Amino acid sequence: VVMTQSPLSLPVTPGEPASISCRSSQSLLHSNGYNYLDWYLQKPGQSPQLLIYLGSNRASGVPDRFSGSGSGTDFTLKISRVEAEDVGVYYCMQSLQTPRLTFGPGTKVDIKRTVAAPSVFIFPPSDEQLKSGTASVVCLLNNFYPRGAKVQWKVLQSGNSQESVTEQDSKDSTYSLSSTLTLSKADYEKHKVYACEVTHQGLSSPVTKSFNRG
Amino acid sequence: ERDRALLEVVRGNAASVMSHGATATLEAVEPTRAFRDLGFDSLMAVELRNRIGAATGLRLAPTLVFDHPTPEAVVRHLRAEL
Amino acid sequence: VTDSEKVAEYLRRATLDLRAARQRIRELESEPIAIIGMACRLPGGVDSPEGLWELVDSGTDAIAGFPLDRGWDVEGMYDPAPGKTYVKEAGFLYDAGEFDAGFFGISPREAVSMDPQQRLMLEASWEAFERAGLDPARQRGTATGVFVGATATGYVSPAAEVPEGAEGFAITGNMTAVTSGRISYTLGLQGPAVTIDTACSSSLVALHLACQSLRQGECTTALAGGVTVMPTPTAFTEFSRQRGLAPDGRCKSFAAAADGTNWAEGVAVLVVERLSDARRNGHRVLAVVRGTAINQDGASNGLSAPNDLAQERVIRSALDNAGLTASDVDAVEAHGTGTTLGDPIEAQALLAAYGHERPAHRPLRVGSLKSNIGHAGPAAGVAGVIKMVMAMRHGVLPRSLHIDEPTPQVDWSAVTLLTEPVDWDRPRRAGVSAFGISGTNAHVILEQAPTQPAPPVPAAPWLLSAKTPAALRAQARRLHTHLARHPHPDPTDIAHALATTRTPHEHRAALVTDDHGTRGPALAALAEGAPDACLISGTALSKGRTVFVFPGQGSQWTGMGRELLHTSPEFAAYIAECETALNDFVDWSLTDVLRGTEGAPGYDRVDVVQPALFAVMVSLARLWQHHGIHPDAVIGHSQGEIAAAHIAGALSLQDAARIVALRSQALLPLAGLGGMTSLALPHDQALQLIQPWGQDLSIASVNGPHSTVVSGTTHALDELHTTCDTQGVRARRIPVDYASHSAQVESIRDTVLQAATGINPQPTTIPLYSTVTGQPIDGTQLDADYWYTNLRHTVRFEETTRALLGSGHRHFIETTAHPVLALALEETIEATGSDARVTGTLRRDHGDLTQLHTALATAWTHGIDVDWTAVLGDRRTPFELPTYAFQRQRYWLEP
Amino acid sequence: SRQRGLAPDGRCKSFAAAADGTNWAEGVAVLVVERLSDARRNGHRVLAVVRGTAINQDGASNGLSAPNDLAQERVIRSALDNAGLTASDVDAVEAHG
Amino acid sequence: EVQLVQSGGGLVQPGRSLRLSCTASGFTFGDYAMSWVRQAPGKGLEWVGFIRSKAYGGTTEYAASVKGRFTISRDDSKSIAYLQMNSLKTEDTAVYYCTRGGTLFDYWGQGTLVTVSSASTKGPSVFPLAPSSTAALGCLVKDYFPEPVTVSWNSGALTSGVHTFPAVLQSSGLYSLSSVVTVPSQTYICNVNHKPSNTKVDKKVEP
Ligand SMILES: *P(=O)(O)OCC(C)(C)[C@@H](O)C(=O)NCCC(=O)NCCS
Repeated sequence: VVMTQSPLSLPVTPGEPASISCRSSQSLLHSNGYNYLDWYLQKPGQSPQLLIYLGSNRASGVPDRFSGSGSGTDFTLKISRVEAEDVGVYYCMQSLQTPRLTFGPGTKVDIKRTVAAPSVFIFPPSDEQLKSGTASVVCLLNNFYPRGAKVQWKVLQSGNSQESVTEQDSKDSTYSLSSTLTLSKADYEKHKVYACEVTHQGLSSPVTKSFNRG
Repeated sequence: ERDRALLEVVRGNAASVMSHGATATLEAVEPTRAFRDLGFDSLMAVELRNRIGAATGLRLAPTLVFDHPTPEAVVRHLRAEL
Repeated sequence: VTDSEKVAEYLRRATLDLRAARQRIRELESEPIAIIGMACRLPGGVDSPEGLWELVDSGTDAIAGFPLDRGWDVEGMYDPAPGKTYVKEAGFLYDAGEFDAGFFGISPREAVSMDPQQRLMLEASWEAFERAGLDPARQRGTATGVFVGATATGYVSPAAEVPEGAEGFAITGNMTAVTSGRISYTLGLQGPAVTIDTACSSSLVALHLACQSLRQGECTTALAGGVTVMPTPTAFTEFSRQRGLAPDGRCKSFAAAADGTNWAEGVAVLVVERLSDARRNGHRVLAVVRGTAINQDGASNGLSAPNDLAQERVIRSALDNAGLTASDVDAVEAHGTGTTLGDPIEAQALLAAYGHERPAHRPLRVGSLKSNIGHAGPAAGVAGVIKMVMAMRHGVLPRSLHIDEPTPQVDWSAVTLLTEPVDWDRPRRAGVSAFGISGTNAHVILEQAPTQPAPPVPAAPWLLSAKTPAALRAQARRLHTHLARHPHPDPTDIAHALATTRTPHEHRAALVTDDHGTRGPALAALAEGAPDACLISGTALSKGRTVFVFPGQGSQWTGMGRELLHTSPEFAAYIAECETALNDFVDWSLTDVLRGTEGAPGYDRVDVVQPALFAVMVSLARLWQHHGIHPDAVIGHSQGEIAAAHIAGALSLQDAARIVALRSQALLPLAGLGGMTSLALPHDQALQLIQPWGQDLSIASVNGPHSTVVSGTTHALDELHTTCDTQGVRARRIPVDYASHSAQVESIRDTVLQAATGINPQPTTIPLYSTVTGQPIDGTQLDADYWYTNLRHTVRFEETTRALLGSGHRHFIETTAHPVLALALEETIEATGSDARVTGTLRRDHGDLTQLHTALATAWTHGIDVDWTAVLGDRRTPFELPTYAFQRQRYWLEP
Repeated sequence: SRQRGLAPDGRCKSFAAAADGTNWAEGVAVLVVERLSDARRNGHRVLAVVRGTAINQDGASNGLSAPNDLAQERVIRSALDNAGLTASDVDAVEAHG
Repeated sequence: EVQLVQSGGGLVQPGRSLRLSCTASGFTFGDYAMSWVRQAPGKGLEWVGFIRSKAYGGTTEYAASVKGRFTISRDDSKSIAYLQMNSLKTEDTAVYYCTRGGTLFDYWGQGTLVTVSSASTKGPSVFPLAPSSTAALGCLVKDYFPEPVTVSWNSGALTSGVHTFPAVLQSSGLYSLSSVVTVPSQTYICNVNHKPSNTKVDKKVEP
């Protein structure tokens, strides 16, 4: 079975080119001298659209700045001019082997900016929901970049947390994370301290925030 | 009464500069119409500057036709520093 | 999947992309350009292209004596040798010194200092834009090109110590580049402004450059034109030394009697764009320039001599560029200078190039515009293309004058001259040639434009506007004359064309009527300025913020909104929404009350009239907003404020309906206890007049500086009425059985607090002005206590109107069924000495679409922007309206 | 000189704090240009290559003579786009000045 | 000009049939092999199935997870592609995309958001989040099945610093987003408006 892999994310800026590379696990060059590979773009809120097919042949209506290149296993999509309209998810997807189970994780592309540490803010569970019969605690991160910072709950519960990520901001291209941990009333009143430990590439240390009410 | 007289003086000077020689255009300078809309350039701008300064005895900036495009704005500006 | 079907989809993608790229190439080199408009001023009284067509078709010879107002020594400079000329007549624009300096913003100083080439070219460009269905004022900021073929004929004479009068402007006013530059500067165009100096070929070369610029995407539209004026007669004197001018001044084009070439003036401009762009934008296509070519001769026998080889080569290049065989075209607008040297060479070139394999029954028909008006010069080719365009439009080739016999210098035995007019399976095509004296030969090929409803809105306004009242009268007269010669035009199409495809100038007028028997007399009365019933006139304000006004009671009459319910679907939808909101808090339906259904309550009852007034006012205001008049502020009057509170966004529809319905229901027990009386006096005079009655009476509302309503008990009200009759004060009793804005409402105070309970106020989206407080009020403050104070405390309409006028608001649109506060508003406006204009929506016994459009036209005439697309339509059939009626004045330089 | 658009000292001090006008000058300057592919096929010594070019118009500026900033940057961007280059690919500029 | 327009979405409780129509206009529909490709919320693209052209035979193939349950057909006379989704499962919530070409998805439809779950319509239950004691405060919306639900701080007066996170589906099948604002270290109200339930809940957040 053929497997294709690309970088998970590649921050970019309008002002300097970029190149989304990806490698296959097999020589995609068919016997007819064509690399059976395609490149698609999916913008936020719009349907996916074709960019490149057979490695280098560009589709009509695509901007000329896009250009596919490479052969064998190694391929790349070079963009000369980066624009805010071109932010999205780029999928390099093979066609030598069929049927194709899935496109793959893709390669998120986002506006690059200066690194900023997150603003951690653990919030309390309001007494009204405690009497309602459910416990919920939310950890907040705001104004941080790049995404992918991992948050964990030490109480080390790892089966009751749900995370939500805001899209990249239009003004300052920031990101934000909100991780909510839910527990029952009997489950809530068992431990008298809950900590949120957050790790981010922009953080010098894993800045933890604790909360002790039980 | 001062504002009306100053507006009359500005209108007369603007009409005289706007005309090559010798009434129809005297009334064509209403207080609301912008001077640039009347087709004024740097040359006529400095001519109005000199004429208004001589009339009022006051040294004005060389762009007192587009900083205050309406004649009424020019009257307000003159009444300010006078 | 199999490999074959897999590669099949890739092949399909590849060949589709191949077809797309090939089509891109085709539209990037051989793109047909569309002539969407044109405008010419040529000698012989011609002012429009239609003037040109009627001139040339009638065979009129537009050559007359030299002008006498230009300072020429015409009696002295005629001698049939040293420095004189032997011609006393040629094609002249005797109004060449006439120009509307004020319209374009130009000064008389700059205008007289400016070359008449520029003066003619500005007006020609404006008219060309107007004739294309485009508003020139809307062309500001567009990537529109300007390509003018002009030359420095010499009006200020830079070689002769330029005159004192034209000092400072003899560069800006006379550089040939500024001829093209000034068009873009005045119109605000962004595409390149390039002037071309090529002598007798500049205009067609400018058309070529405009075509190339449009094909490359550098421009969206383009102005391809030329101009020629003769400030001095030197062009006759210099060309008289050699026998080049005809002795009599007639350009005997291709005739045996060809003996010279008389010069002529003229301006001629085209507004053009890509054919695909024209089709997408829905512009009318007059003709299609398919291809163009330009070259040189170089190895000519003398610098100022022709060359048959070069002319044949440019003709073949133009044919190949358009992808057309020589036999495709069945007409040529030859240069036809009339010279003995030039005519045989041009005829030989045309015969060799075009007529070599044509059928034996369709000869190429050759003619020339120079025989009619003389040699236009720079503006020759762009006038010849206009002539061919109208020949294709009317399907008849006009005759070329003064051809007693075909010239014997060329073997005609393929090609025939247009001695007499000739009439016309395949599209009509025609060539035009603009061969120059500097050797730059040019040629274009034009083709007939390819072949290209909605219900008529009733009472469609006809809008007219102009810079000055005299120009407005001229516009009205021109439109009346144009409509007289037309077989039953569609009035809605005329309304759409007038509203959309013409600039809104300062002095405006409108005609609103639903019958095609009064518009003619109305246009006439506008022409001589007499008044008319269906005629509105006004001076639009340059700036000013808009106000919606919501009076209280009084603006009611049976049948209001009944006609609008059927005719206007938007009003019906808004009334339906109001009815759905009101249903839960009342025991009847709004539509039954408005339509006068059997058994529904009448407007006599207080509890039903106020909700009906609220619903009608809200629906009318929303209709105004739907027509594009978004208010900048809203003001109310007693219960009307609730409606205002809905339009401001502070109160939802449900909350406003609840407040008005429950407030009226809680006001029901007050019926019969007292009433209101409106007397015209100052507030202080009314206040000190009510002093003997004390708490019995009170100032209900201060509508204006001399209009106040006092509310109170019926006995005290009658006593005050008798006192006013004794004092001779015009006191009027309002038809109401309830004394609102008085102490009596305290008896129901708690119930009023129940009316506003449960509402959810929000901040105002539009600044709302409270008549209780007398200034803007935050939207969240509209609580139950506020509504009780509104019902109780005196209305201060005058104070809040004065404050609102102080805040730069200048338009007051009453959204009522009949104006009730317009008198007080106008009284306040004239008291404070402001220029605000008041308007109303409907009137008593007038609630159909005609009155609505009358109100909209009145608002537009006052200067309020109105989205006429919604009122009239998105796109109707194009209509050719007359161009602007310029009020010209003479501008010429004296020695 | 009536427009006061000339340097009293006569020097055309471009982009200088002491600049106070311009000054005219005569001159002829011509280029014989050709397509790069044609030049290489014919072997002519290519002295340089214009890659992209663009022209536009100031429009409704403060005056007919006065310039327009937006139009200037727009034509610069259009020339770059026609050339297929970006702003960072240009080293110097022969300013009108 | 090629156009693909999808339709036939809407809420559906699990374990019934549904039809997704997708009309094509602007090309020869018969020759093309026609594909459906779904994309779950937050996940990557996942191909569902396709049908060959009538000339090839018109046979159908489907992804491994949709054997039998899903079906593809095509009305070539009027040129519509039909996806029949029989016995929907709770994890089939996605944005189904309609695409031309079996192996090369040159053009894609707007995509129909098909959401499937057993939850019925509920109204929101808004909880507060007290400020820490540079200051952040929020309110959390909980227990609302349908979407969308809007949150406005001070009735939309507050716009700077507001971060309305995307809704997340709990294991119970109920969505719960949360709105938060970073205030600069007066009263702070948040209003949750839920149109399917016509709810207009308001709440203060205070320490
Ligand atoms: P005013 O601003 O209308 O005129 C004053 C001026 C003569 C200095 C002005 O017209 C001017 O020269 N602006 C700059 C024009 C320019 O830099 N280049 C145009 C070619 S010299």
